[PDB]
Amino acid sequence: YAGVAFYIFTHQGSDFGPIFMTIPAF
Repeated sequence: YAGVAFYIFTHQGSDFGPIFMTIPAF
């Protein structure tokens, strides 16, 4: 949330979009 909010995740389910499931954790 906050910084790690809607902007990231490539706006999808926090996995398959933001390259891979590391970036969406940040």
